Amino acid sequence: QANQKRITTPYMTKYERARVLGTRALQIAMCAPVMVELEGETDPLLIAMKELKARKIPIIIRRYLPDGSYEDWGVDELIISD
Amino acid sequence: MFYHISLEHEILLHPRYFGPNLLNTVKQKLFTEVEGTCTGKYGFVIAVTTIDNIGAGVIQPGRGFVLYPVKYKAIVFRPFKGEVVDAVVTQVNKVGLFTEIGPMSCFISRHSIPSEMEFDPNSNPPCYKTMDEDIVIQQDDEIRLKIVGTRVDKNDIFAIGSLMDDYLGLV
Amino acid sequence: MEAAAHGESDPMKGVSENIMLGQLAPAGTGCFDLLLDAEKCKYGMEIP
Amino acid sequence: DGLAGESVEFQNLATLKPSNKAFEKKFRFDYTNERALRRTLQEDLVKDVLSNAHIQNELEREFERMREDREVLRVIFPTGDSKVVLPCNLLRMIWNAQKIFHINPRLPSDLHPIKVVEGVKELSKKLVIVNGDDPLSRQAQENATLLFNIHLRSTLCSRRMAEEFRLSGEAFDWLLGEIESKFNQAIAHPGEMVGALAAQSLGEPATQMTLNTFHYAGVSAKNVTLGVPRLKELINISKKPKTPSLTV
Amino acid sequence: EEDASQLIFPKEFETAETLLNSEVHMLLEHRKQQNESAEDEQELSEVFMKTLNYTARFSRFKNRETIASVRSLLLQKKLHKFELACLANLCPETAEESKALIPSLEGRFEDEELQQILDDIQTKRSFQ
Amino acid sequence: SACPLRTIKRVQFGVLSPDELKRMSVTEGGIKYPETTEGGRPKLGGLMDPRQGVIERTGRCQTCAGNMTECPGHFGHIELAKPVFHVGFLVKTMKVLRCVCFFCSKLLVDSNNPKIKDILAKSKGQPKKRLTHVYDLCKGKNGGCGRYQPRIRRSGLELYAEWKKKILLSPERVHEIFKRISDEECFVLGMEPRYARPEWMIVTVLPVPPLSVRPAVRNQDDLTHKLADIVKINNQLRRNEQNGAAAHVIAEDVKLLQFHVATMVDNELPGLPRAMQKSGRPLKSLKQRLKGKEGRVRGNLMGKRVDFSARTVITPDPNLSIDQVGVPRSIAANMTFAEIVTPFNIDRLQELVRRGNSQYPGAKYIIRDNGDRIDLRFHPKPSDLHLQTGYKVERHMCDGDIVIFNRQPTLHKMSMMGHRVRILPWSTFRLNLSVTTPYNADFDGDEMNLHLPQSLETRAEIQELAMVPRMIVTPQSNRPVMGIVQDTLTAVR
Amino acid sequence: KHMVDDKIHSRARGPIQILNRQPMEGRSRDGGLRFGEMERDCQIAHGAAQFLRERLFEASDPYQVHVCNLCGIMAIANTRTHTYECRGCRNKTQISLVRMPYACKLLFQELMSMSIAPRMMSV
RNA sequence: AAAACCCAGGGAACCCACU
DNA sequence: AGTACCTAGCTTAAGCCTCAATAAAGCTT
DNA sequence: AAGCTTTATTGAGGCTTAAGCAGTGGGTTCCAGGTACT
Ligand SMILES: [Mg+2]
Ligand SMILES: [Zn+2]
Ligand SMILES: [Zn+2]
Ligand SMILES: [Zn+2]
Repeated sequence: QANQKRITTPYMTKYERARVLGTRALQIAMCAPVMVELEGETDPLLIAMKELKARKIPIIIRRYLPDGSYEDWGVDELIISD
Repeated sequence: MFYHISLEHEILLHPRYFGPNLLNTVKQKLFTEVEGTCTGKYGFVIAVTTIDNIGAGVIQPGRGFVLYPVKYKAIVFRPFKGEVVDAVVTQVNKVGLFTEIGPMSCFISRHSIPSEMEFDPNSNPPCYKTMDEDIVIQQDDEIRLKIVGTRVDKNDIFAIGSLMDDYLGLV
Repeated sequence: MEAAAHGESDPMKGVSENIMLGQLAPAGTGCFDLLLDAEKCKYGMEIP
Repeated sequence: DGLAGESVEFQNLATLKPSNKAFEKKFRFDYTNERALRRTLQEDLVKDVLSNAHIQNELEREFERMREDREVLRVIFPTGDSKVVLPCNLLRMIWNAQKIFHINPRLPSDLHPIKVVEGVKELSKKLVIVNGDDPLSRQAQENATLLFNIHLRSTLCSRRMAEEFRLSGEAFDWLLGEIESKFNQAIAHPGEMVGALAAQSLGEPATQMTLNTFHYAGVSAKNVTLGVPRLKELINISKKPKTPSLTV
Repeated sequence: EEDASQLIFPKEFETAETLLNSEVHMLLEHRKQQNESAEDEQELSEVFMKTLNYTARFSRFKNRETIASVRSLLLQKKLHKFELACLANLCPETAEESKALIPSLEGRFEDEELQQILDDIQTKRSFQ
Repeated sequence: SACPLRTIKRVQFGVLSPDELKRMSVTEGGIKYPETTEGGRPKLGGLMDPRQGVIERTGRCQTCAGNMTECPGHFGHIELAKPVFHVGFLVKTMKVLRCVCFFCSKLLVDSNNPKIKDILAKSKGQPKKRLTHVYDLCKGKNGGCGRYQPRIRRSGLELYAEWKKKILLSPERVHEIFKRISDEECFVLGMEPRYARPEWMIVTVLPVPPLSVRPAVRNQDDLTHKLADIVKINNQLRRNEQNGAAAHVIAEDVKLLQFHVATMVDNELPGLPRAMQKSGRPLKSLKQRLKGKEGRVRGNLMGKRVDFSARTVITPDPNLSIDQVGVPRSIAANMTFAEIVTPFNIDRLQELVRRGNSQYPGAKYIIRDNGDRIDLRFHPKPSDLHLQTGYKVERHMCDGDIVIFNRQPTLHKMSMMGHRVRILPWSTFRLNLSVTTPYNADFDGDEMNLHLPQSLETRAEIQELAMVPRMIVTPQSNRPVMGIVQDTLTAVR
Repeated sequence: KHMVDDKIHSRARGPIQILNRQPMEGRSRDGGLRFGEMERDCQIAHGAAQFLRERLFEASDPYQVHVCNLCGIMAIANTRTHTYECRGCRNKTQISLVRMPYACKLLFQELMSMSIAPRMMSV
């Protein structure tokens, strides 16, 4: 489905944000390049939250429609809940 | 036969090797991990022609790396049963005949070699020849062999040739 | 047994199938899948 | 309705349980009176309402919707009660807006009532439960927010806005943004385990509510049976209940 | 189970496409050239240059234009990809030799037409 | 390791084909010896078979190269002499026998019938409902062979046919008559022959589970004792029909063998004596191992023991936030979190490694890049204590760590919260006061359970979902559940 | 008599049961806590699927087994010689690896002991 | 004899406590 | 004699037992 | 032959039977005995 037929909710709901944070902090902890300029942090979860507030997570989320179809929303494209 | 087919393989990327250029890393990974490999179903993976499609990267739940399904044109070769193929002789033995087809070593045993084509270690090169000394198959010759069967062991295939049928031997 | 006697299958689209099989269930934080962006990885700098 | 159970509050439907004259007195926004308009609105806005008749027609039309809404609520709620749960606490946010912008409601207000009607209609379009444009989705969207829109119109009518609330133009703009933002936060999140949440939502109170609170007579003659056994008879469909009954 | 002498192939190699020794040689030479460039890349596998030398030694068509001429000449006759590739690679000179090396050519074409095809192959064979 | 990692999209349940069971079996000759071991070494073909699995630690499998941990176990088969129908499928067997013709082995229903085509039209994907419609349709017939409906009654366990003559019906008779039903004939009854065939329901070869199922500790399992009875009686039948052929000892030992194999699957036959051992305790059958609340599905698959968990009495503490829990040092000095070595924390983690275990803030396990663990409580040579980016360090939990904090019984979703770890000296769980109300824990000797998310990804999952500030308001009654405890409430009033 | 030092206990990958590769029971044998059925239900309600998987598989009894792709039965695998064959099928090439708890593997095993085939298909 | 005890290989039933 | 070898209530579907319309079978006028 | 009577007949009301019945720790006892043969 193209962007014309993009029917899921534009807001990043809490499960998606919770999993994105975990899977991004896991990557950062494993020496992944950091997308945002950190001001000095050791905890990778804080770095992932900083990226979330910066909307620069290099993850596209695949929302599976119950019929079998799926949409691909960008993290920067999703409106953050908080 | 030398084949040009499309093969699907999954490449695994750790976040440590994401980098600014990500797809080039995947291309290098594919160009390293399948090249020179051999499968029992598709034979020798000779070369990858062109990386056709890069699939969506599914991050494995819980574990860190991402997964890339990749379709790519690849040059391959797999030995068959019953075909005459050109070969280079690598060693002549009293028990058999060591021949080469690209990267594949082929063993042509003497019982599968006709009675006229006898072995002589008295020659300076140990070679196969007849009593008339017309057909002399020795080291580094260009011959044709009849592939009877192939055996795969330790992820590579070696075959057995024969010279029973007509027009088999030195070119 | 009755499923085995009738040759039944199981799509495992529920929750407890994945739980007993030990794989991730589609029950929130797992109802979806994540794809690594290609373009956004270019815009990020390497940390020292 | 598609609304999660965390971001809702008990609210009172003002459209329900007035008299017909009381409903008209409190919501019609009689524009014919001079002095009332002078006290509530600024003079530039007062002459704007009095001169134009198109604005008067629109103010009459929205009141027509309220009478239509008033009949709908009475059909929905045959019992004379209005304690209903809704996501956005409109009365509190209006009171929140009043303190933020330092209304001093003694002075006449300065927002055009046509902005209130237009702002509400635009806000109702922005609150979307069901996407799409086909009439099937339009009816679903209308039915999903039918109760909320009726409450939204009732609290944000032109009469109460100019008489008992008296917000400012910037305050009203902030109010619309706040209502829209809070309503979107109350949308049910795709992926919530509703089945598990609902099952625990019923089984948790089952521990506290007595096995035999009905040991006493309850109805003087009937033996109500309310308790764990009555809960049990509903959870499993029991063809032989302990005390079947009718209400003739 | 498989026998290409009567064209018995597995279901996997149904959409497969064949290649010449010279086509493989030129493709591998281009890949070796790009390996010479594009630094920070290690050498290719042993099978790579093994097959490269194998197909360079047995190369018969020294020109890519010769390759194109051979394909435009051979594709329009009713030949299977395996038979066509084997004929263009082994390069027989007599129709009896062509039929003996490839026993699946029995009756596919007239022996006079088959000999004419072999003569065309010998005409377009890049001699050394 | 060469096998690609995959996930189970679907699982299909079917009966094991006797021919399939024979070929998948590793005991090629079959279990023919009731003995367990021969002269102190496992007897091939006995109850304990080396091919079947690994016997003891520091050993290898003879089928695979398992190390008693990577060896999943390998099944064996028992080719018993006379075929036997086993319990459970007997009720389904009886229904199939009714539907099929006793003599002609026909569908008995004349599928060339718009009624059945209506049933087949209605039954697209439901096998059990398809078999029901037909069972009701089967009714009584005697239809083609004539007088071919013998009422099939089940006395005790053995089922006997009875016309209006009654004879106990042989299991091999059932196997012979199910051999004739065709493929589409089975599909009418709702069994796919590719997956479930009626002739397979009669167990003509009994699978013996590997050593991973029944353990040995010298000491045999209850299942082993029953399998001893199976092969002891099986050998008796095999030798009785080989030369004896008394036609009466067979008539009784087949029933005895039928009883033993039936009880091995299901112990508590309602009308049949429970099987017994020499100790006097009833043997636990496979069905009894699964049906109970302490069985496998509930007692092991649904709810199971978990590592990285602590349990001690809780004591109130008002000097810490609602999202903080005060865990003891000894619990924190025994509970570890797997932290990834990165250049940001490589110096801090190196400082923790040189401290080692028993130096509270330190660590006990260090994991290499290849999954090799090195202990730290035993003081290895400083040479392998170096750290580069990629290693794992299981360090003792420090302040700020996230834990899951729950009380049995967990009624609602606020009975299980995520808290931040604070280290306090004494040996109790100091938690805040307002957390009492959701937990319903009044410190009157109440002891609490604390779980630690080991992965980093799940740590963020709890922190974004299970933190107590994020569930102050309940979904069940859209109201807060934290509230103010009594002493603060009276004092603030 | 209910003092706290008799009741306090923690655990990290301690001793493991022999019948199934799950933790022991009771602090006397350095046992671990049981994440019972209601705990699983509560973690479903929380929607913390990854944490539930961690608790029930990674932190309790991680295990891996080789199954061939054609028939859903576990095969024989010599990880030393990298020989992966399914007896009965003898494919030796279309075989897959899955990560599933040891309790589930055991359960499937006595299910096979009941002549029931839990054929696992990864396709 | 890497005696890397890198630290259980027993189970079953019953009773008693605590929530 | 010491030891190795043999042998309390519940509920609900569910199968089973009995009983009244009804059309085929054969008389009946 | 249309109707009455009989006789299977067939679907529709009444009786037994499995099968389930909340969560974690601590102690105690018991698991062959009986014959047989040197
Ligand atoms: Mg208490
Ligand atoms: Zn093994
Ligand atoms: Zn019949
Ligand atoms: Zn297989």
